[PDB]
Amino acid sequence: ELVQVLRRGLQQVSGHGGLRGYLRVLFRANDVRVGTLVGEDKYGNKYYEDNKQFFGRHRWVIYTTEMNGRDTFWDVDGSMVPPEWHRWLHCMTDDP
Amino acid sequence: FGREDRFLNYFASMRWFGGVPLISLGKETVKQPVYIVDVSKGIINAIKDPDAKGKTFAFVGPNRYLLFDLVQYIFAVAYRPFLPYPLPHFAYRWVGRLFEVSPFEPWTTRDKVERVHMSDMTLPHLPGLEDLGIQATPLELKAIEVLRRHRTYRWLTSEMEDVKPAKTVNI
Amino acid sequence: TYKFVNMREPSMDMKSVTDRAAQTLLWTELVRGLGMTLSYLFREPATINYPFEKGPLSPRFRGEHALRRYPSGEERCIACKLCEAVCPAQAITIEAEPRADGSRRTTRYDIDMTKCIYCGFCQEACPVDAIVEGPNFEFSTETHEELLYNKEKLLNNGDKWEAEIAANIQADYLYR
Amino acid sequence: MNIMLTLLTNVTLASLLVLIAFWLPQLNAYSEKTSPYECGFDPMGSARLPFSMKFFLVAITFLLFDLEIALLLPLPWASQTNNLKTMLTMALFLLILLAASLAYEWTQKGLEWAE
Amino acid sequence: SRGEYVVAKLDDLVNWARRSSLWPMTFGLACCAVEMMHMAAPRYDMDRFGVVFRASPRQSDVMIVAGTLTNKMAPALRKVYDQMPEPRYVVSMGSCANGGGYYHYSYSVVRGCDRIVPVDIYVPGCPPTAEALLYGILQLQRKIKREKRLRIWYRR
Amino acid sequence: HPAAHGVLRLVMELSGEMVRKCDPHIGLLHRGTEKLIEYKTYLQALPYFDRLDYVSMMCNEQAYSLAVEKLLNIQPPPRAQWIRVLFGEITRLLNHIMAVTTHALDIGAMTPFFWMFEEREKMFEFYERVSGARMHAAYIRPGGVHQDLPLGLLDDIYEFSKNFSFRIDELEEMLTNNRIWRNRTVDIGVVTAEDALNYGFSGVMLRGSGIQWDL
Amino acid sequence: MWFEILPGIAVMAACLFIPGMATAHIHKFTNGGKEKRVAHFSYQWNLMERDRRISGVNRYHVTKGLENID
Amino acid sequence: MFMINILSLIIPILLAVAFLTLVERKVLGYMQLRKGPNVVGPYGLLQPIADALKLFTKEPLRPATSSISMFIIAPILALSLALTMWVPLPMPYPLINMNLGVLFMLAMSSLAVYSILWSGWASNSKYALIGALRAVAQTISYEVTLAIILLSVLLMNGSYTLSTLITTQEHIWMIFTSWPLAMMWFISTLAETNRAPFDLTEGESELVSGFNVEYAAGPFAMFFMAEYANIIMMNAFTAILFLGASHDPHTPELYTINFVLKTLALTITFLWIRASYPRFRYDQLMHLLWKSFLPLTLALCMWHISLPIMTASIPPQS
Ligand SMILES: CCCCCCCCCCCCCCCCC[C@@H](O)O[C@H](CO[C@H](O)CCCCCCCCCCCCCCC)COP(=O)(O)OCC[N+](C)(C)C
Ligand SMILES: CCCCCCCC/C=C\CCCCCCCC(=O)O[C@H](COC(=O)CCCCCCC/C=C/CCCCCCCC)COP(=O)(O)OCCN
Ligand SMILES: CCCCCCCCCCC1=C(C)C(=O)C(OC)=C(OC)C1=O
Ligand code: SF4
Ligand code: SF4
Ligand code: SF4
Repeated sequence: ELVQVLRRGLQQVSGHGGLRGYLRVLFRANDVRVGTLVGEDKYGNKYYEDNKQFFGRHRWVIYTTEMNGRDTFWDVDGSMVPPEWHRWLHCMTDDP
Repeated sequence: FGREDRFLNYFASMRWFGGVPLISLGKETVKQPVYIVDVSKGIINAIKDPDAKGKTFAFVGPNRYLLFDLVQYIFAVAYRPFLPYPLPHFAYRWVGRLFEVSPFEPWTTRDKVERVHMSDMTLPHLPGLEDLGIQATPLELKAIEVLRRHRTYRWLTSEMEDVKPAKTVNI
Repeated sequence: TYKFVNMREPSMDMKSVTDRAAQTLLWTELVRGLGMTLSYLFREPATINYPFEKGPLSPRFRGEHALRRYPSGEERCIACKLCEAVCPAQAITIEAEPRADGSRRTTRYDIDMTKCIYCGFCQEACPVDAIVEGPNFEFSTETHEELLYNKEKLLNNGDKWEAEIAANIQADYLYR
Repeated sequence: MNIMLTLLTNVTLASLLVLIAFWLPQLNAYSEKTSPYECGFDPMGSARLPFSMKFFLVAITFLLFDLEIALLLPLPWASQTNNLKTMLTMALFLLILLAASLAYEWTQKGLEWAE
Repeated sequence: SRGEYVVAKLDDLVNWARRSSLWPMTFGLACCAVEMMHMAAPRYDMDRFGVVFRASPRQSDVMIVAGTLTNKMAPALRKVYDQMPEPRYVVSMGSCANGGGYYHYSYSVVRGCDRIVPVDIYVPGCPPTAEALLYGILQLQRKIKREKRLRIWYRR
Repeated sequence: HPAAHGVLRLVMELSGEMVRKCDPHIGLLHRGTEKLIEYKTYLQALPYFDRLDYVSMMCNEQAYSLAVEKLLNIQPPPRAQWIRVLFGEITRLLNHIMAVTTHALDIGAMTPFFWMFEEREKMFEFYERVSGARMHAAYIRPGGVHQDLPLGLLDDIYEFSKNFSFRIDELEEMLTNNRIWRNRTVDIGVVTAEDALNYGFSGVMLRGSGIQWDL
Repeated sequence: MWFEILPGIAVMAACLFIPGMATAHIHKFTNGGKEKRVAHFSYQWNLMERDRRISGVNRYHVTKGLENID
Repeated sequence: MFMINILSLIIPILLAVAFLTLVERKVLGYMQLRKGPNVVGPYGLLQPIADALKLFTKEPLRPATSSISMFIIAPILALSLALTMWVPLPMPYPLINMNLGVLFMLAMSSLAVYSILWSGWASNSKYALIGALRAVAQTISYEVTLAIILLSVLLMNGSYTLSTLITTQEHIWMIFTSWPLAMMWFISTLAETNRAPFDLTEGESELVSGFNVEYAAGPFAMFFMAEYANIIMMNAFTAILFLGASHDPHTPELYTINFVLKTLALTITFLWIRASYPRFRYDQLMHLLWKSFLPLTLALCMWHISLPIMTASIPPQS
């Protein structure tokens, strides 16, 4: 079952838009998982879902690189999430 | 003079080079140091005093000391061996110039060389701290709070009244 | 009814004595502890990837305070000062007067967030659902003064978080 | 020759690390900062006061038992002698007395710390 | 200029090193320290950010005032704050430490730890959640990233 | 000090490492709660009991609510009492986890702390779902509880409870039979039943010496 | 994951490889490529000194065979 | 060219220590259901560099009551001795080939304790003094048993030369002949490196920081590097002593690789042990070493003196 995990890693590499996208998501979030896209903000944040992860890892956001006035390629924080996706992300509701 | 000054700390810092270089052995220089709290309180009182608007004040201490005796007292309070030697003005100016090349805060400068060995002027025509309600704090009462940091472990607990205050040239 | 915790005797047969001697000389329970730690080593960790992943919360969660509006935009607050009276930490300061149109409205509504205990007593006491504790908890500051909220700050918080606040209230108002 | 160079290199590297650590960063030393630490408060007494040693007897025995090692370390070379019976007898004799010395101090309560 | 670029890059390196290795003192006072423990727990795992508790103040970079500071305790907090070598940072956590909180009018409570030590980050809550404390720590990291000590020295 | 719980100044006289005298100095966390309560209504004074023992919050809420109800001569409804007992047992679990794991940390077994604080986090999720606050819930009030349980809470509590036993088993596997743990704990701090009764002890400090007592 | 611990272990293993490999390569480079001679006793040192003397270039590792006996 | 070899020894050892810190943090994290450093660089590979740069750009402080000369000397001695311990190790060739390498390592290890003692005394603080006295007690506990265990194990080697241990284990590991001595030696090395469950001198739960509580910044970092280098060196020495890797004279890289994996496994075993157990009391450590380890060690010394004579298996090279 080793070849299975190696192929899943290769699929994660290929599913992020190539090697450059893989390193982008590796250095921007320290996480290279691939999930189902749920939606996108008007500010650029992308929201993904994977119900096979345990409670806490089944929902996550990929933050935008440029919010209202600042460059957020490296400087991201939890306060950049808009209220509706804040409610969805913290599992206060099951509906995006 | 105070905890973060460059006057007592500066003299105290001179122990590292072994001997204390003094121009004319500090026998031709008179100093009248003033406490930091006295100056700050004088500024505060000058703000609140309506008569102090367009005046000029001189803030000086209660005692005048020869530089040699002042440095000797400083080393005595810090319990460090005092080894004063005379150094010519040109040589010690050269030392100051050599120290001036530091890109960081210089340990000393030629300007410091000049100012240390200049006697403090006497200006009796100017109002002083006593005209702002302040009694000048003598150095012998506040020297320990600055120089106790410069002692070794063996003399840290020595009391303030142990170190025989220095001789004062009061007119 | 009760039970004893340390009232068992070891059997003194040669089998048990030899087993205990082997335990002493060969460190079997230490190996058992090592095995438990090794078992935990290969488990999936419980860490989440904050700030990209967040801990789960509830509609009842008490966060930053906010002042709400009616659907017409009118302020819900009527300066009844129930929240000020009930506030266990005396964190609310309220002043009021009749408005230019004769309405009962506040002129001062301050919450000292460094006095606050976030108990939610104020939103319980409010009769018009004007003051609430929002879902936001990420509002750390660099100076103390920024945590002294006036009426403008609370009204801006309400205007900014109303979309989530109304949905959270809709999910819990039947328990209140 | 090589070992002296190695020791000099190691000591020089350590001293240079100390020098870098002590001259590179910014220093702001004041009396409160450099004071002795006892978790919130000023010490009552001095750290140079006598500190009782409850294992003082085992410390003296360690001195005698450490020299047992000096007498036993040439054993690998002693196994190459022709009169193996004599060497084995004396080697076993030396360890037996070391075992008996431990047994004497154990049975006379010498291994228990002072109360 | 060349020197401006050099000092800017050196500032970048030093700030990255300092914010990527933040060691808070093992120091807590009340209810807030429980949430500090939970922020050290496996769910949040502050050690993955490079944040490790160290008992000795000499070996600590940050002080988190987590709990009520009483009058009897203030000299001890000031002592352990002073013994911290520089650069040092202070994070105030919880209402009690921020402004006195629910014991603000007490006779034996200091009305905020900023009367005793300078504060860099104020974390609100009673107690702030472990996630809120992690947010405050990351905000402190972002604030450290903005330091320009060597640029200021060069422009002197 | 890592073993002083933050606010304990223990002045000890030592001969070597033997402890000649223990003089605990307290008051480093005295906030004058009892005087502050006099300026509050009973409802306003309730949240102080959350912060009295911050590891067992709802238990202090229950004690204060029972005192106030006894003074009021009123009776809580049965469902409130059942919720109170359920959450008091959850709180006892939280408290015993904290006590055991911090104890093992002080001796040196630092690993079970991390294993058990995940369960503690789940129980904080239970508190937050029921009251909106993770630890200082203020759920138990004189007269009953503040709010009814949300739909689905009992199922999640059952799911947690049917698995907590294996976590206890893993802790007990790491500590109970270990000879280092026994050498550090067996015959340490032995107190007699008469001394425990006369010194004002209660709870486990009484039951450990053979006294059969539980309130 | 547990396999994310592996990169640090691999870096540490790469660091630990270097000393022995470098020592072997330096011994071969400075001893004619033939595994630097070991002299634990005086006879081996005598052999080394004789080898140095008869080499003609003051190097022990320069070995003279049967071609040096005309 | 010899200085090149000295550097190629010392610098990779420092890098290995730096990344051993990260390996410890991640391993203990994963045994505790967490991850450990994974943000500062990919998989936390940049964490040690950040730690070192932070530590060496932080202000070091001289305690007012401290004795300055010994205070500065102690970390220098610690780091220099930690670096020196590596020179006689055959991997498969040693930098310094000694007739008596094992006893040299014994003497240097015995000298290393004085760094801890002198730092604790010169700090002039109560906790540092308690740590130094605990170090005295620990050495008194382990020294004699460790030395006699080395004697008994090396009796089958025939000399004190470290490179002979490769020849001695050409067909079988020495452990298959002296595994009780191997277990006692493993525990003795755990005690010798001040590692859990015998990390008494630092005593973080009890003594806050112990002997190094006064130390800050760069001087503190050198103590840390010295301790971790000593851990790696002790595990490498144990691997040489009890797990003999086959050496091919024409391909020494195979021996180097085998050696490195074995010493890494032993270091991870220390890390696991730290993650698994509570801490001893420092009188209980001496009772364990003097009432259980010492009698078995004496008996096995007698047995290992007698065995080569009984079976006519005395090794060569008097
Ligand atoms: C050789 C021995 C002597 C020198 C000793 C030092 C050894 C060299 C130092 C190693 C440098 C590595 C540091 C670079 C890591 C930066 C990682 C990156 O993330 O930085 C970003 C940008 O980089 C930084 O701005 C600056 C880093 C680089 C600094 C400039 C290079 C200077 C090198 C000069 C070398 C000279 C050394 C001294 C010689 C005497 C900021 O992102 P960040 O906010 O963190 O992460 C957000 C967290 N998220 C992703 C989870 C959301
Ligand atoms: C035919 C002729 C054969 C000749 C004789 C050979 C037969 C020998 C049979 C017996 C050998 C036993 C060897 C074990 C030696 C010590 C055993 C021991 O009893 O020690 C323990 C204590 O030892 C320990 O428990 C260890 C404590 C530290 C634990 C650290 C981690 C545990 C080790 C992890 C795995 C070990 C792997 C070691 C080998 C690694 C590879 C080199 C005793 O302590 P107590 O139970 O408290 O009893 C004292 C009062 N009666
Ligand atoms: C290693 C596990 C993480 C420990 C985190 C450090 C905790 C610092 C707070 C001090 C403290 C401790 C230790 C503690 O145990 C405790 O409970 C009695 C407190 O009361 C809230 C404390 O404040
Ligand atoms: S939540 Fe409680 S403490 Fe905060 S303002 Fe409302 S009533 Fe006052
Ligand atoms: S917020 Fe609500 S309770 Fe407070 S004064 Fe306004 S209407 Fe009354
Ligand atoms: S702020 Fe609240 S939770 Fe924190 S210590 Fe004070 S009362 Fe306890």
